[PDB]
Amino acid sequence: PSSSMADFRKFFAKAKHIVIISGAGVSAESGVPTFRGAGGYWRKWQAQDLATPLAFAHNPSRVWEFYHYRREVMGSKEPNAGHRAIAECETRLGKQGRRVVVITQNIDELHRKAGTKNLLEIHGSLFKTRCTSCGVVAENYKSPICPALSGKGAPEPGTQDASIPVEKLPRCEEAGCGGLLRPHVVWFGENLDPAILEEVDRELAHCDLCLVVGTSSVVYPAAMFAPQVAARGVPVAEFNTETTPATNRFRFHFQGPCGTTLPEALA
Amino acid sequence: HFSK
Ligand SMILES: *Nc1ccc2c(C)cc(=O)oc2c1
Ligand SMILES: [Zn+2]
Repeated sequence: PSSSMADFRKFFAKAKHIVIISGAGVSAESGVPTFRGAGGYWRKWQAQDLATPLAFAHNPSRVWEFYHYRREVMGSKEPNAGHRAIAECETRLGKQGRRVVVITQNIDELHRKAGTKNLLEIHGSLFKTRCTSCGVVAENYKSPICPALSGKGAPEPGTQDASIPVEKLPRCEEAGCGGLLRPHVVWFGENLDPAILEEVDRELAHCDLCLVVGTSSVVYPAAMFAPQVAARGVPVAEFNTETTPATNRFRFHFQGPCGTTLPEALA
Repeated sequence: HFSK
């Protein structure tokens, strides 16, 4: 896979429909905890322990404490130069009649905070709820999401469960519902929204350039998307921190923090 | 518990 920025820029200059697949590394460069992989814990758990239907079924208070903490942490986090290069790209190309779409597994909305409008959040958002009774999905930026969670979700080991009764967890505010809300986030063992997948497929079918940023093209989620693109002969450029180009079959690989490489690549 |  080629390391030539100048060669990439030649493709970039001509591209009318860029797909940008954004993985966990873009959020990690902003200091966002992911609670996955080595060392990444909340209390004694990782996401695989808490982001599951069974965990929510058995201990919804503990799961809401976890998501409350992650919501509140975002008050001290900012998009990085990679988010900004991506948003600025969308804005500049959009005035030229050229499309940029960001397909992200990140749930922290830093792409939105950076100014990205064309965003497919395949794992949902920390700042959306879904009613487990009526199914309504709502934006929710309230700090705290409900009064009982104020000061809860502390991440330190040894912190006891808040054990909030379900009636005092976040409830649906649709007239005549009152159901228990969950985060509008894909959990382990759960299906992706098929409508989002349909939209993803449309973008991949039409794009003439694909970036994979902050993740590898041979693991989920990029492995679900990049092969479709490469099969049509569309260049795929990878921007990640692996010194190993874990792939060939993809045209480009640029090693380093996305905040270092993308401002140059997308200028 | 691991599977997305
Ligand atoms: N975790 C999960 C569930 C369902 C998926 C579909 C149907 C497609 C895909 O690309 O990724 C999925 C991931
Ligand atoms: Zn409801």
